[PDB]
Amino acid sequence: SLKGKQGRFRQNLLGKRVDYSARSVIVVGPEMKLYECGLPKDMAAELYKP
DNA sequence: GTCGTTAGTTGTGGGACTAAAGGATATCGTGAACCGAAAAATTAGTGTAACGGGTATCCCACAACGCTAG
Repeated sequence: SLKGKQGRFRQNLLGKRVDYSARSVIVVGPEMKLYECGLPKDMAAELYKP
């Protein structure tokens, strides 16, 4: 249980699944700024819920 | 001639092998018979109505005047 990629150290201590996280496909926004990103409304509403 | 030593194999054993998503499975073979355990179902037995004063509360209606004479 303590050994390997799926072991405790490398699966639950050195890297963790986290809250306030999301995932989606990426499209290109050419009219945006270098420090900007476009978040979908549902993703932002779920992430910023508190 | 014989015994311990050193280095170079040689065979054998233990330990590594991106990151992201997802994530459904199927799983044989049979020997008997009696006793004990507890969990469940079935059966057997008892019953009020108004009254006296006296007084606590409720709803429900009404009152809570005006004038004259000795």
